Amino acid sequence: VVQLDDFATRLYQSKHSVLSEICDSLETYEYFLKSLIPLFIDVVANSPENKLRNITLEILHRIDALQAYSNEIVDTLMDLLKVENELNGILCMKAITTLHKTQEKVHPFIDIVIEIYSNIPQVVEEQFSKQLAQAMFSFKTLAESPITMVSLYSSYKELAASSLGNNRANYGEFIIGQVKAASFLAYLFIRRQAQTFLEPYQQAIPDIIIRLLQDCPSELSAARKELLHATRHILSTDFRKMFIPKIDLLFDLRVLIGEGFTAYETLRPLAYSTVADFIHNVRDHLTPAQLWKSVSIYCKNLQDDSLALTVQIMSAKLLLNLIEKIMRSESKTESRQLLMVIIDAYTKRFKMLNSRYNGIMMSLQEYLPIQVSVPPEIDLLKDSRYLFKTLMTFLKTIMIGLKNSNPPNWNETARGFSNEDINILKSLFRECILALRFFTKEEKDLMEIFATMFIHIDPASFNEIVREELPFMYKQMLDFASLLHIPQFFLASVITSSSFSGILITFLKSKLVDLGEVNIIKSNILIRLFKLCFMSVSLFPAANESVILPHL
Amino acid sequence: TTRFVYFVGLDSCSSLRAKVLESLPRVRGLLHQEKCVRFSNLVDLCESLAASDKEWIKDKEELLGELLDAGSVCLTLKRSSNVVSPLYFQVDQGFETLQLLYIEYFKSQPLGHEKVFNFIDKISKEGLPFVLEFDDFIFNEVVIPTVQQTLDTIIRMTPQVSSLDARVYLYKRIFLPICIYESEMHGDLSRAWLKSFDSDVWKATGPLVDDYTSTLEDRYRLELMQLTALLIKGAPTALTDMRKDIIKFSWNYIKLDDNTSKQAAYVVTAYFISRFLTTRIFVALLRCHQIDTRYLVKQALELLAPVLSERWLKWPRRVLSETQVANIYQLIVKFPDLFYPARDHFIPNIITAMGKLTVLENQQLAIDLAELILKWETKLPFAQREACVTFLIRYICISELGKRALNILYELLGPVKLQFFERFLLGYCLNALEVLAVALKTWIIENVSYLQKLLEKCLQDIQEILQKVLGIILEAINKEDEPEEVTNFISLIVNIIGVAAGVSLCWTLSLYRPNALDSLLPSIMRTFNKLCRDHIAEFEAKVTTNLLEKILNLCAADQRRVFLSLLAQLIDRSVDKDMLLKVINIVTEWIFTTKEKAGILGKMMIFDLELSKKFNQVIVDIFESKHTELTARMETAFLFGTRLSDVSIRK
Repeated sequence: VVQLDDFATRLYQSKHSVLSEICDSLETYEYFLKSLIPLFIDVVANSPENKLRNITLEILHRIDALQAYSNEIVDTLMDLLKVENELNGILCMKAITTLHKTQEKVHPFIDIVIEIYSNIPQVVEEQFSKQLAQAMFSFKTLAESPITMVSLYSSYKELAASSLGNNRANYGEFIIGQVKAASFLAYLFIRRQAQTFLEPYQQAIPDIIIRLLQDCPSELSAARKELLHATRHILSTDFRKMFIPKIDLLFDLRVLIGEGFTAYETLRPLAYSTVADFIHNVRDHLTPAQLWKSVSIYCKNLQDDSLALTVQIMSAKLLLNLIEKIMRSESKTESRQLLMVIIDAYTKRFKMLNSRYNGIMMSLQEYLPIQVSVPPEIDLLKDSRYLFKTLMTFLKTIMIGLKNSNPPNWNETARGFSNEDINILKSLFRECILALRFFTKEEKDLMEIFATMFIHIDPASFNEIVREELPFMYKQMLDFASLLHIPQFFLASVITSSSFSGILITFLKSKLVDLGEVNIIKSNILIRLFKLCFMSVSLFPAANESVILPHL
Repeated sequence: TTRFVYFVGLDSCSSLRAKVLESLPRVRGLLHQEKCVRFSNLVDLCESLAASDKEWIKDKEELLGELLDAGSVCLTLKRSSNVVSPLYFQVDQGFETLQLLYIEYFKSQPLGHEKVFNFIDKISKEGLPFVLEFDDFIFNEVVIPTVQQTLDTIIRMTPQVSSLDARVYLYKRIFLPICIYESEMHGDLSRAWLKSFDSDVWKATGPLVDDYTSTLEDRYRLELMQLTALLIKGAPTALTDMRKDIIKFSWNYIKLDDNTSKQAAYVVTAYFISRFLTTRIFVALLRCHQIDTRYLVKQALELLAPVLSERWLKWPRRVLSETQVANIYQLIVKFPDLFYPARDHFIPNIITAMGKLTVLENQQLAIDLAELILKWETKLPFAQREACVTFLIRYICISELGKRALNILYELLGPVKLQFFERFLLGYCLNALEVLAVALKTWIIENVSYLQKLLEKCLQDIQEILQKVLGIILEAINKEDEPEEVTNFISLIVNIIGVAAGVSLCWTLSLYRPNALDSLLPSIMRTFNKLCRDHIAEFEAKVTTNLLEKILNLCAADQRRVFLSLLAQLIDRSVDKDMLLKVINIVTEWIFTTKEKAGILGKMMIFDLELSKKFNQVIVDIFESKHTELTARMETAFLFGTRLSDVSIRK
């Protein structure tokens, strides 16, 4: 029997007896708990008596008399929460909470937890301990555990404590109390979605969260992560999502304060996800200057290669989300500048992707002695394929939105571009056709998307781009014949066929001279281009007869 | 002005280009007078001139500096975020085109002071260096006494006050690749950058390290840690003064408040100890930690444990005396499993702790803990072997990971509870595999005896696992009768059925003994399964056809009638590789039912119009060795083989 073993174990020396009892408990019912009480009875944290009491509490937590132990644990938790001293009751409070979860005194335990939470603001005011705030958070959790109606009073006490909260030892105690208040606010936010908030001011809790974000030092990385969790729980409530923008003027305050490298690593993905959802919800009310700030910071995040694939792709998702707000406003020339920056960022991303083509088939960072994170094992080729495919899908809608935003008959057809627009479009074509080299049906679909996104462009700018880049077209078909589909898709559409026929026929007439001596594969590509141009007139004779007649 | 740029770019207006070159000082005068004067226009003139003449840029360093200053002030003007679009791209194209001009001018001469001057200037510009050209130039620089002297200059002018944290980070991000690439071919990295590094870094950064603040220079701190670790790995530090400086350096960065940089300092200290008082560092490193800190502490533990023996396992056991951190302890007791005999008393306690903890990431940790417990029990001295076998059997029953657990259980049971696991679909398959593996190898004998229950009841894939277990157990017993009977029953069931379960049963029966129903050629059921396979040419039928039963059924003569049915079905059905091979073997054995052989020959002839070539080669061999309807069909086959395209058989 366990009780018999405990009795046998029981049968200056108090510390040794406590250690022996702890060892026996680690090595190994109501009777067992009953025999434990005399053992604890028989047997300033460094104080031997306090150490023995803590050892007994830990033994009780590891494992009638159980009711008395729970009552003593509740009393210790109440003392620890109310007063800075005797704060070593965290283990006792945890044991009492565990007992309440699984013995019929759950309601008195919740009442004691609520009383401790209500006395916590008094203790905080008197101090201005940290373990008292931790015990208050544990008591709030233990009160939230049952289905008792005291949850409203516990939430009111927690809100009062959070309002109250908003030397090296004093600084550490304040930081830990702030972390406990952050946990309490996270619990309150979790409970906020269920029912309407009873707090006097709904925005008071977001203001407290912002103030705590400002106050929390970079050393407390876990506290900042918990604040991030509270922020992501904020997105659940729509009314608070409406209240935040009038308070969250700065979208970058949370990152600037996180000057620690721990924050510099942890903040980016999850916090950017929080703002991604928030902006998705509140795109209507965003200031145009704030819209620029968001689009620019997410362009920079997408530009940075230190981030993972998920961060870049979600940034692209928010970019296509924001093109909605861009085109909903007036189609002024100033508005199109943001979309131009968007496509420039996309081109830069494609450039970085293309820069590592030979390496896939700098990236010498695997040999650093100290890695701050687990090295990714994702295959480079598959990641490149997925990233390029998804970015192409994004550009499809991006180009549709660009088409639906013609600036001043100009709106209907023949959109006007500036020299920088032609430069950036020629770049986009450059790196996109360079990325198509990554190498079936999926590639044919990608080329179809490319054709669709460039047919709707203004015919003059499209003609300029084709005229400037068709030598690179040919240089690329000389390597892989799969790129021959792009001219076919260009000639298939009636809009671009009339021009593309002329440009291609003049380029082929220029390069006809060397068709003879060149080897089989390159000549075959040349004849295939000629054949495609010759069915171009067959498909659409009305528009192609005039252009193809003189050269025959 | 852009038309003017293009016109200058064209080679026709050589006189115009020369006239513009005459006005080189004057054009910059108008710029000194942003909004009024476009920087992009003048820079575009610059690239047109540079493309026209390669010698042009060799003497434009003052011009490049003026352009850099103009770009800086234009960017500061363009950093306003009030109105929607004051940022106009022309300044951006000016920026990267100026970057290209700098790349060309740096290609002109190999001195590296101008690149770091550009880095000093670029503290305020948001635009990063161009991704392609600048990184290609850096790689060219990385890809020798000139390398050593460039590094010496780099380190000597590194602590310049004008440099800012981001540009210093980029500076170190470029400094590291040359170090590591040379380390790839290095012998000791002693080829004079470290000479100035002695005095220019650790002594210089004293006020910086003594900051005791977690701020943006954590990048500087971590790169210093990494560079010192790389230098230690190269190990050219013959002198001890720098060694003392580095140990004080590591202690001071242990003293920093920022946690992650602190575990980085412990990692550096562990590297220093490994290269050449450490008990306090070890016991401090055994303390609890979080994800970003657990990676660092576990790396430090892995690099520190092998060298701690000469500098011992009682302290970690004491720490365990008072989860994710428990998973870290499982790792740091699994790696020294080779050192377990040194700490004899630690092995049983560690095995017990692993067994208690073992009972996604959690699954992998549990599997690793079970393997560690089994290895520790095996290497500790028996009772430990039985305990390890029981724990591994329980793990396999809970749960290819299952195959690995079964193999571990068999290995532990090699040298009683394994019978219960063997006693009667992932769990059933794992139990069958464990029974088979234990039968192949005290607990091993009991599991072999009890594998009959697993074979009869695994608890399609489970049935296949049970049949394979029966076959393996019977083969091991051949080197009890219950595994042999179970294998025979499985073979009979598979042969009577005529999908993968039947094939596995046939293979296991063939491996166990040639006298099994599927293995034995004279067996009627195996030949019937082969006939069923030939009819449709159901994996049991294919396995029987591929086995010796179909090939040697003809020589057995019962199997003769089933072989005749197989030949008739193959003739009626389409030609298939397995069916054709079986028919050819049957005909060869029949020559050495007559109607069945005739049907096989006719099927081969139909398949002719490589398999028919092989059949005709067999016919050639038969005739070299050498019923009216048989003679007539032999006539037909002979003449058709004559008509065949192959030269050898025809000749």
